Amino acid sequence: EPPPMESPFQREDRNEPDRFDRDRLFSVVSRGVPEELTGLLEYLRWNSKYLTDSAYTEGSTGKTCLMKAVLNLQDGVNACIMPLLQIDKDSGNPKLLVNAQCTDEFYQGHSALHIAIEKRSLQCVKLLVENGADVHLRACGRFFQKHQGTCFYFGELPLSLAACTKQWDVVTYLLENPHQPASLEATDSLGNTVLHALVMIADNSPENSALVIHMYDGLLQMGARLCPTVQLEEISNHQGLTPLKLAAKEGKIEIFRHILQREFSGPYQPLSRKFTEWCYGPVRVSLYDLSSVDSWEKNSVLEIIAFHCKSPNRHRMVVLEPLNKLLQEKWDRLVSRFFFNFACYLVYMFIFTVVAYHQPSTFGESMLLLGHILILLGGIYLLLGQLWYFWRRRLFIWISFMDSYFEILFLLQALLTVLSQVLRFMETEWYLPLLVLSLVLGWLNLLYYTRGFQHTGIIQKVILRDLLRFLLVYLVFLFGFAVALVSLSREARAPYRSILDASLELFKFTIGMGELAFQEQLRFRGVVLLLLLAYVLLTYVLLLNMLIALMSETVNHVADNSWSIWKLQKAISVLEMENGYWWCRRKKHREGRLLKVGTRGDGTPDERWCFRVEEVNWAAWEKTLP
Amino acid sequence: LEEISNHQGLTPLKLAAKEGKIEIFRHILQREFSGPYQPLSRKFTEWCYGPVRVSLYDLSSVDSWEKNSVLEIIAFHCKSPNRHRMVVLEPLNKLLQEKWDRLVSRFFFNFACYLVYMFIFTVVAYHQPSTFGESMLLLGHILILLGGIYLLLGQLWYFWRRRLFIWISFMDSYFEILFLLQALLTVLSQVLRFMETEWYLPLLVLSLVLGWLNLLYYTRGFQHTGIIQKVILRDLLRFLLVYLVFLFGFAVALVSLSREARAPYRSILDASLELFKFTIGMGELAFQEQLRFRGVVLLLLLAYVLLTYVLLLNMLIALMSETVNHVADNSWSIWKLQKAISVLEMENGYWWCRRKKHREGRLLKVGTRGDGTPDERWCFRVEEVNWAAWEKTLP
Ligand SMILES: CCCCCCCCCC(=O)OC[C@H](COP(=O)([O-])OCCN)OC(=O)CCCCCCCCC
Ligand SMILES: CCCCCCCCCC(=O)OC[C@H](COP(=O)([O-])OCCN)OC(=O)CCCCCCCCC
Repeated sequence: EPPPMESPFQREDRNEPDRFDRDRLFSVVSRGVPEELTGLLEYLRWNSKYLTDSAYTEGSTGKTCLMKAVLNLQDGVNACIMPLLQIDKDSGNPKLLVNAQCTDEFYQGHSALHIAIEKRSLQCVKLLVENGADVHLRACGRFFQKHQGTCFYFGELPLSLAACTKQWDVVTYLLENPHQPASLEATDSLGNTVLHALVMIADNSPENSALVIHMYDGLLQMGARLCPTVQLEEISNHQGLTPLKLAAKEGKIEIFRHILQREFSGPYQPLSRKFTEWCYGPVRVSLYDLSSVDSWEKNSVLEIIAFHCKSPNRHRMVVLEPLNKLLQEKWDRLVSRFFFNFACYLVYMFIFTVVAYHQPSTFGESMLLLGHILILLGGIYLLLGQLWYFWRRRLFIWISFMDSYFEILFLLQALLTVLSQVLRFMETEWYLPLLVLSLVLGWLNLLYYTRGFQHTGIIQKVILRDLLRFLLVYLVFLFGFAVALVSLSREARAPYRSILDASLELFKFTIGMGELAFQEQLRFRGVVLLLLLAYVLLTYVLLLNMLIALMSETVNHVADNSWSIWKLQKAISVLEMENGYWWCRRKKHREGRLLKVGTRGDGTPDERWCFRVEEVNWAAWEKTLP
Repeated sequence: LEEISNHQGLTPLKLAAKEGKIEIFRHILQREFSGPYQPLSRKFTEWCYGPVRVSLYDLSSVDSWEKNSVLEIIAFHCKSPNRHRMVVLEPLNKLLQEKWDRLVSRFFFNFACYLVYMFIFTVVAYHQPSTFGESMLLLGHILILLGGIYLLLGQLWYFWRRRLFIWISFMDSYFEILFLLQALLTVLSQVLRFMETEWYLPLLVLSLVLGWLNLLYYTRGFQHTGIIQKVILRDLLRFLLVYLVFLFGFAVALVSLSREARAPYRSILDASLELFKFTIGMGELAFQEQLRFRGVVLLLLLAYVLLTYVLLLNMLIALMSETVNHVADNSWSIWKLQKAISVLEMENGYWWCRRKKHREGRLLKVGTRGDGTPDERWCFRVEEVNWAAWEKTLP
């Protein structure tokens, strides 16, 4: 169990001048009395000891006497801190007490500078920095990593801590101080910078959204003065994700929207990504930057949202501009291919149906033999196509089954089609069950192409989740009653002769596919009637609770995301159509036009691949009219 | 003042738990006075680091180690409908979570032993006649009888200690009655088997159905399956009385019409069974076309079908109105209560061997009491991370 950081009720673990031990020293710095610190310096020199030794620190974690004073801050100032640092200098300690860190697994790298920032004591922050505090210390402990349970991930940096805790006075002091300035490009163990740390702590709540966005813009403007040449937003972590890409993967849509469309007028203009071109009444025309957004570049935001995002807001991020117009233009260019692929699959299903319809148990046989070849070649083409898709997008289908359940069905139909034609060559009779199942699955796969139509493309998740929940209860009811009916029939000896036949008989009656046999000739026909009556009544109550649970969830949860999901379905489709087929791959066409926005910080003309978006909103226009 | 007990032996903290006054129960459970009057508080803040807040909660008269604790009163002596909300308040949420994590291995071990017992129960009943095969079958009947008595003695021990909890909370402990009934049928069937009578067979197959249906009790250990039904059962018994009047009224007339001019309708029991099977889709209706008054039978059967449809229509409407209007999400709170009742009974242990209760918390000296004695309490550390409250206090 991790020890507490500061417990006023639990003593710290312990794992000729008068004696001044750790217990006496920890008590003095806790009460903030510099008068009783006398005698510590004479003790250290007498036995050649230092304040950073293991005797003066908690053995379990490594908390020093200096951090005890910072934890016990009285109205922002501790009178014991300044004498404590002076004793360390006079004692000749090779390692500075100010830069001391813990060694515990839970608290690793935690120093006194981290505590002073969290306690919101700028006077304590200035006092430590003036004495030689390193501002580039990493708190790489389990408590400071993002995981389940008790944790606080602030970026593992003192500068990142002040930004996440909304302390602009501490951020300003650390960034520009004569003693030791803080760089905005500092990275933690995960490679996250200060801007990367903000998107991780960001939340869709309006309070946290206002905190992170205001902190994000302030650091960019301050970073433009301290480091004009360095582009802070193009820095990537160990996963290769920029702060724009990192917000897309995690799903922080509120900051993702702000970064995607931001506009700064006058000064700090090159820090903006949306530039207004012209407006005429309700019509507003803006140029959106397509840097790291367009699908032409590798690992773009459009690919991350559609194939690397697990957040439930992925269908709302494809609606924000310029992602709405960009995916619409890509769909309009590839709408002809989508129906061309639908036409080729429909012709393949037509040939598949006719051959299976007209096969025996020489022009007619020669054309039938030619038909079997086209089925086999079509099956392998669908087989190789889905394996290529499965090799590139193995993780997307595992995290999103509802978005790509047809991809598994296209493989299964392809596997059954190829293997049936192989079994046909082996002259076995088992090619027929595989042929009719691929015929059913082949025709049922035509519903995938309904997303191209706006009426048919534009609830089911709730249904499937509840069906598997109540299926387990029904199987217990199905298995329990089936065994008793067989055991009652096997003894006094047939509709109930085995568990498989009894479970099938009861299941067919439930779905209205058959009837129940009462076993009137059996001696215990009353017991069978009692068991069959119990099964029917328990099933009705079980189905009644299923309808009530489905009724309560859909009525209470009111949401209209049919349009947003449909745009996401097109987004996943158009991104895969841009890659092309497996046998031939197209060359990606870059979207946007290279326009010179202005002058960058380094003096180079700020040329970006802007994308023109035209928006007409009468509601917002009438509000701004005097 | 707060340690004074009334004639029922209940402190003001325990009395609020039994009556169900959750608002004052929450305040007494977690209160903090700074500066003066500090020893009157039960929640002491240890340290805070951003959203993380760590507090030491007093476990006096709360931990299950002491007799007649609050955890026992809420789970076994409370009739208030807020009993599923009192197990969510701290430190009762973390205390019951730590007790569940320590006893999660036993719960699945008991589930495994019951599953093996049901497997042996099924095979023996599946392979019994109307010498290694018979010797193993005879050994199987002994394990069934010993397993039945073990379940019989276990439920009687539970029924002796918690007679009042099951009377006041049937929905929370309806499986306990089913475990006895399955145990009674299992033991009595093996006894009737020794008596060489043929009535051991109806009792054997009913215990086989009830035995397999009792495996749904162990679904509370899973968070997906453990996490409405009260409203359904309340309405079904309400509309059952109206249906029985409809069932009994039409059955007598059909028999009286058939008994006079004299068979699907020969007695009230057979007529009520025939009409009930058609309602649930388990059979068909006989029109008595050979009877002279076949038109009257058609009129009576048409009236029964139409009145039943209107009766079932009102039942669906009443169920639809109550669930839609009453909007509440207590699936998580009830699941924690189901685990709370289970972990409190697992702490007692089995009937043949009872464990020694392990005291939760650590004896920490909070400060100085009013009489001068050091205020040492069995505090319990609770770590809470709430980003929503932290961002509000930020200037
Ligand atoms: C190595 C050279 C091979 C050249 C073969 C050229 C065939 C044309 C290619 C084509 O039209 O696309 C195949 C089509 C697309 O599948 P999908 O993207 O809809 O899949 C999306 C799944 N999520 O899927 C189909 O139509 C089924 C495949 C069989 C078609 C046979 C040709 C028909 C000609 C009329
Ligand atoms: C006097 C000495 C007797 C010693 C017998 C030791 C048997 C093991 C004890 C055990 O595993 O617990 C029994 C189990 C618990 O019931 P429950 O708490 O789930 O009940 C909760 C009800 N609400 O319930 C069962 O598993 C069924 C009982 C029959 C089990 C037979 C042994 C199986 C060995 C594989």
